[PDB]
Order: sequence, then C-alpha cells, then structure tokens
Amino acid sequence: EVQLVESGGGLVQPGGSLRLSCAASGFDSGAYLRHWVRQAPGKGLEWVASIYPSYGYTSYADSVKGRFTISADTSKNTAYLQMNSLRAEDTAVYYCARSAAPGMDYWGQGTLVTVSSASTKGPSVFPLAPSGGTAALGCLVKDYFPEPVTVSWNSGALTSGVHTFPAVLQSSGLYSLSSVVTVPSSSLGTQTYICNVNHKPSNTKVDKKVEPK
Amino acid sequence: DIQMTQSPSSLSASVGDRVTITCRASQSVSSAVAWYQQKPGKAPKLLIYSASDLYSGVPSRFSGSRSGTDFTLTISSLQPEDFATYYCQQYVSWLITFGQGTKVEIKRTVAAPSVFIFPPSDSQLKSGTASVVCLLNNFYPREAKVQWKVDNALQSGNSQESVTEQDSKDSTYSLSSTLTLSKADYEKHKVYACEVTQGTTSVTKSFNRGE
Ligand SMILES: [Cl-]
Ligand SMILES: [Cl-]
Ligand SMILES: [Cl-]
Ligand SMILES: [Cl-]
Ligand SMILES: [Cl-]
Ligand SMILES: [Cl-]
Repeated sequence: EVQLVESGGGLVQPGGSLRLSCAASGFDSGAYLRHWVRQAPGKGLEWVASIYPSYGYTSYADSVKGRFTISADTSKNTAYLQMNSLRAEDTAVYYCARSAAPGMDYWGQGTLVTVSSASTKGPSVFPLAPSGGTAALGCLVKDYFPEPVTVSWNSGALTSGVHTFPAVLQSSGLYSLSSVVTVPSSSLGTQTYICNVNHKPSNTKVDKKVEPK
Repeated sequence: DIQMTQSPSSLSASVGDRVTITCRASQSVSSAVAWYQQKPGKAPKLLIYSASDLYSGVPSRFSGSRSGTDFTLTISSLQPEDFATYYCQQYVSWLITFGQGTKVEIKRTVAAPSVFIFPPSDSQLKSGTASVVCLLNNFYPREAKVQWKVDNALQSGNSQESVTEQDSKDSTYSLSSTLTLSKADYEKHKVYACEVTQGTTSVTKSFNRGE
C-alpha cells in the first residue's frame, strides 16, 4: 500500500524555523509530485508548495514564498518542508500529499505546527466521577499547551459510547477538554475505568482511575 | 491566483436526500477539477478527478459534472457517514487552489439529550480551582440552551461549551458545558445545577455540594 508518513512539527516561536518530513512507501513509480497543504484551525485547505522530486522543480504559494523551502532526498524517498521566519498565521495542520506528474490520491496523516511564544505545559487530569440503567463518567484534561492530547479508555478495550470533546482555549491561554463514556449503572465498581491521556508535546502520559465518589 | 467559489458554505439534508454542491472557477480550468471529502481533523479523501471520474473505492452515489466554469458534486442518496466538509480543487497548471469548502450535516429526527452533572474532584479543589461539568449526550438538533445556576442564581461569563462532531451512525451530537469557579466561591454555595432547554422541554440536573 502507498504510505506518506509525516514527522517534524510541534511548537515553535515566531521568527523560528521547523522542517517537516514526508516519507513515502509503496510507490510503483516516481512520476508523482509531492505537495504540502495546510489547514489553519477552523479554516479551509490551502496549498503551500509542490515539488517534482526527480527533477527538483518547485512551486510556492504567495503566502510562503521566500520563507518556506520544499526539497527532496530521492535516496531516502522523503520530501521536506523547511519553514523559516514563521508567523502566527502559519499555525496549522500541515499535510503532505502526492499527485501524478490524477488528483491528490494519498495524503499523510497531518502534523500540527503551533507558532507561539507560550511554554509547553502538560495536562492535569481529574476524574468525572459517576440515573436509570446508564451512568456516565469521564476525565477532565485541564491546562495544557500546545495541542494535541489524545484520550483512550482502558487502554483501548473501551471504545463504544466514548465522547472526547474538542479542546477549548481558556482565557489563561491553556487548553482544556473532557472525555466521557456511558456504561451500565450495574457495571460501576465491578468494572474499573481508566482514561489514558497522551500529551506527546510534553512527552507525558497520564492514566487516571475513575472511581465512584 | 484563480478562485474557486463553493456553494452553499454549509447545508443540512436528511438521509437518502439528493445533495448538490457547486463550485465556480474564476477562469478556465478546463476539466482539471477534483473533489475531496474531509472528516474533521483527518486527511481529505479523494472522491472525483477530471470533473467526473470516480476514484477507486468511492461509493457510486457520488458523481461530478462540468459546465464551462461551473462544477457540481452530487450525492444522490445521502447517508449518515457522509457528514464531512467537501472541497473542490483546480489543477490546470502547479498553482493549485481549493474551494472554501461545504460542510454537510445529516438532518435527523429530534433526540433529547441524556444530561449528567459532575462535581469538581477533591483533587482539583486542592489547587484552588473548581470545574463543574455538565454533559449533554447523544442529542439532535445541535442547538440547545445550557444554563448554570448556583443556589438558584443564574450564572453568566464563567462557562465554556464544546460540541462533538456528528456521530457517523446515529447523526447525534454531544455537548459539554464547564463552569469554572474559585474554590472559595465553590465552597460558599450548596446547589449546583445545569439546565438544558430544547423546544418545549427544559431539564435541570443538580447536586448538593458535599452530598
Ligand atoms: Cl516508494
Ligand atoms: Cl489554496
Ligand atoms: Cl494529573
Ligand atoms: Cl470516501
Ligand atoms: Cl436526562
Ligand atoms: Cl453552602
């Protein structure tokens, strides 16, 4: 199968620099362009740059010209985006994509770039402790920066009924969110429930056992 | 430097309905237009290339056509899993541009939320802040008024909401409201209540601090 796997990204200060990578597998030829397309939070898709890796021809959108450079290491099957002199308007999820040298048939998973001078901070995790036959419980994930956190339950064995809310920016400038799940009332205390909160930007994972109060 | 104007910017239709999304190019793009589907926070998925060619694996309910500079995506029978933002794109060169996007919502019968309220944890209170959380679970439509009352006094300014995207199978939403108080303010009051109003119905879930 064709795969585009992105790496790089994360938090960077204004005026700073980052290099994104897009490693390709499963291609049947090299007759493909590589693209970078970004999506600022709450906004649409915006093409950023293109390269034809075998030849080196590049192409840039006005919004990034003279600031971003796209290149390619054919021997590593990897396209790069060297992003210099970053501004806050550059904050976005950055996607790499391929197209025939067709349409953009395969895309990487996306990687968030946050341009800001605020400090990384891992989350605090508090229980949402547990009428009728169905009870709800959850974990409040408070005061972290930057995004993202992911949440699972019971190490992935509990998925149905889970709602993990999009984070909200608090007036403190830190993010917050909750993850909830509904389970049978009779399952409380005979089942143990644990939310697994991953905050890779701070290299921190927090598991919280949510017990009845 | 060529614009692609999508219409409408958002729409709601029922399951099995025919949905029509259009996209007009500022200049000639020949047939060099693609259509993408994007679930929130996930990579876009290719649906249609060359104005009308279906991509491998795409259900046949999707179709596209061209008339001069006007391009149309059609979903002949909308299904719940088709909730997404749909994007048009031109590639006549490469100076690629995307349309602004069309967000499609699944229209559904009314579903009342299951409402739950959560006191702050004792652990959190040690830090000097109290978060009270109200959950509205699996409801439709999305619009709902959520109000906080403390000792029956209506609150304002001290809460924030967040809403899930539409469930891909039952087309419902879930919503959290989070009330933030200082510990001192929290400890001075007894009754915490979350009130949810939809249509002719208003439901209030409460707890008494310490009970
Ligand atoms: Cl390859
Ligand atoms: Cl664009
Ligand atoms: Cl914690
Ligand atoms: Cl699809
Ligand atoms: Cl209820
Ligand atoms: Cl009191």
